[PDB]
Amino acid sequence: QDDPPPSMLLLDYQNVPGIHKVDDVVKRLLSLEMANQKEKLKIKKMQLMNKVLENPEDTSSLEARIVALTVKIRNYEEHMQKHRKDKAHKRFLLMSIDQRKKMLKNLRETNYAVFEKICKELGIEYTFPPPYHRKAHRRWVTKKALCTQVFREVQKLKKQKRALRAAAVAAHKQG
Amino acid sequence: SIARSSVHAKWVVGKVIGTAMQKTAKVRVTRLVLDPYLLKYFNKRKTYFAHDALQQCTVGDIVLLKALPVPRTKHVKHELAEIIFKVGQVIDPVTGKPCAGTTYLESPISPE
Amino acid sequence: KNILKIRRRKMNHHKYRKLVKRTRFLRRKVREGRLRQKQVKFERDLKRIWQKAGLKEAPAGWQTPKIYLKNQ
Amino acid sequence: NPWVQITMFKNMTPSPFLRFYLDSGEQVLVDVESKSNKEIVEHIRKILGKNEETLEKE
Amino acid sequence: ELMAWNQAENQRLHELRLARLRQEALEQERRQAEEAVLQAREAQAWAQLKE
RNA sequence: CCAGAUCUUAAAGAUCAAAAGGAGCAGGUAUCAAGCACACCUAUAACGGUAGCUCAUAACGCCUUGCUCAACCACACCCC
Ligand SMILES: [Mg+2]
Ligand SMILES: [Mg+2]
Ligand SMILES: [Mg+2]
Ligand SMILES: [Mg+2]
Ligand SMILES: [Mg+2]
Ligand SMILES: [Mg+2]
Repeated sequence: QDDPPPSMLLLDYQNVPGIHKVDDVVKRLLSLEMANQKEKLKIKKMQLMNKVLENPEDTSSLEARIVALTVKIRNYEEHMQKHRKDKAHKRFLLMSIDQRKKMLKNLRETNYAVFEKICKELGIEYTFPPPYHRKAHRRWVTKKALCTQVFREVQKLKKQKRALRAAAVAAHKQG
Repeated sequence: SIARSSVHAKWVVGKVIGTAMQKTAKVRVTRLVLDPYLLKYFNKRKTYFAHDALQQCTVGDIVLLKALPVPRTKHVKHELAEIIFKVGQVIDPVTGKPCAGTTYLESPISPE
Repeated sequence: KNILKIRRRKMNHHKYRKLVKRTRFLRRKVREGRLRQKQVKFERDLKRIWQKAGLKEAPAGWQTPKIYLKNQ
Repeated sequence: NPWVQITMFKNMTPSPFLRFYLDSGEQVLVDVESKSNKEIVEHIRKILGKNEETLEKE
Repeated sequence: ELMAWNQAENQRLHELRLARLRQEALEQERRQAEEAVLQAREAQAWAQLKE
């Protein structure tokens, strides 16, 4: 997560010369104080790419787009935490995650070195798509739990059989 | 010089599915099979087990497999030979230069 | 016109919705009866698992839940 | 060639090519970047194809 | 000998590829220069209004 | 791929081919959708270690049935 400082000139009114010589009044009118959420995203996107990307001037690169989507994904999550019953934005959040997931897979199969750096910097955790998407109903999860528990119990029966029964035979040898 | 095998496949090329087990990679071989009715070729997927001694398999690779002279179990009958295309790290066999899909990572016309 | 088919499907649904209402409690008895056999058959399936695995008793701490039971 | 495995790979190498794996571990690399449909078949038929005399005597 | 011929054939095509890439690379630099002037012209215009 | 049995003989040729294995092909049914130990490593041919394997391209089930024919597969009262 990132936190743009409040008293910073917005993206556009930065490179123009002669700003620091202006009085505090105009600097206040251009800072993030008098700018809406839209201007905040620009500063987040500008800073984020300058920290992880190699060539910021390239926008068509996959890594650049993944950074752009991550900014929107974080923005949607903040909106979702406030407006919980909103369904239009929840759909956007899920589709944005799926698009980033699809683009991360494409980046991995082309440039592994860049994919590793993007995955580490942004904190994204890439999980392989599990085969055979099935709905885990109560009957299946119950029976699966029993089979795993029975499997562990069989190991204990054999493990103690390996210890005690062999020792009993070895008792005759040792005497 | 008797080091033959009884399997019908001596050399095969397939994609790595997973590397969950110890020093063994499950690969998926693809072949073309003619449909008798439509007279068209479709892919048929089969899963093979290959023994990787160096643990060099990453999911998504294309691996050449060599038939094992003696099976090590009822399923492992093939041994990995080479990594044809490392995932994400693909070097063009012609120019011997790193590449990422269509765009060359390094220009082959720039020796220095 | 196609109304000769919607009307035929209208009458059948209207008569079925009266067969359920007239014998509502008969279906209640059968539904609960089938649910008990559904639960019992599930118990035998789990009982078969541990008996064939060599165990004598079910693993400790395992009480089979009643999945086909009314809850909320 | 019913017993020869043929596998396709799309958009992995900027330069199209064909690779042949022999029984003795030999690798044959065929480079195609401007050759037409007909040229490749004639090129393949000569590097690894069978001779006409061999087929007719078989 | 067929293997030897095929090896020479790849080398012959490789020389053509290296020559052709230089032509593409030279054109790419020309395209980059034209893009740079267009971007610089728009950069100057945009900064004037912000000032 | 083929041990083994047999025949011939200059002990290396041939006839039949168990077991085991797989490029592909192979009845109906998904209202049979999950099977429940079905994997692998080390050295041992133990122990120890990893937590995996098959499956919507049909696993696991159920029903019907000799066959792809110089012939092949199976049964020899019943409890495979
Ligand atoms: Mg009716
Ligand atoms: Mg046999
Ligand atoms: Mg023999
Ligand atoms: Mg003999
Ligand atoms: Mg039914
Ligand atoms: Mg009998």
